[PDB]
Amino acid sequence: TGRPEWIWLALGTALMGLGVLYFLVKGMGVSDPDAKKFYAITTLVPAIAFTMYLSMLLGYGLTMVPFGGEQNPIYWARYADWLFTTPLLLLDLALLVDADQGTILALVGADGIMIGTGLVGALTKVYSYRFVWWAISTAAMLYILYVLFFGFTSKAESMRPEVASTFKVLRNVTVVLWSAYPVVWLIGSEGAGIVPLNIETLLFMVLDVSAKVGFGLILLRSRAIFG
Ligand SMILES: *C/C=C(C)/C=C/C=C(C)/C=C/C1=C(C)CCCC1(C)C
Repeated sequence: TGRPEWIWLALGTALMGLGVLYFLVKGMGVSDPDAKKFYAITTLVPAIAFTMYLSMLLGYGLTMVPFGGEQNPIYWARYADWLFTTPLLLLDLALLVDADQGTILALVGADGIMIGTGLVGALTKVYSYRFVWWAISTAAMLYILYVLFFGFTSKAESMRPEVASTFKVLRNVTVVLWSAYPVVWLIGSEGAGIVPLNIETLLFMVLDVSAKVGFGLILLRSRAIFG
């Protein structure tokens, strides 16, 4: 079949793969419980991305959706990855700053909406309605970034500077990477079809790997994960 984007699915599989192992090993050597908590979460994130990147490399998670007069290539496995990976990341951020149960619930729920409306949008046949769904998903994302920026940051000020520091970095990395997803989606295959599938896959692996292995590297080398 050899699709053009495959080289990127292969690089993503590999990066996600190397990251899950390194974290796994690091985490089972650690004895501190809290740190163990953070390790178990952060290692799972790329582990899942790894399976999905593998599937897509092997020909799964792809479907052709009709809209705009075309049979467009829609990688739906991505939402199968992000449905569980994005909330887990919010959780790491939530545990880092002592977020309350209610804040976490609303965050994940928001996240659930964002990924669901996003997939629904990527599956929609009427071109215009694709952007309606995309719109809701993005609005849901903004709520999440808001809580993380205004909420969390504020509560991270009750922690040690080392903890608030690790968090700001993590929060900052998240805000920049997440912000880029709706835009890639809008000018890509699910959207205006301006950017070709291959460049889009590369944009997505870069963000994905940056947001999971990048985020993890920073979180796990920090002494903030300890109780
Ligand atoms: C490891 C993957 C991560 C951290 C993925 C984050 C993904 C997003 C913030 C995705 C957002 C989307 C929208 C705001 C609307 C359109 C569809 C999505 C799912 C691409």
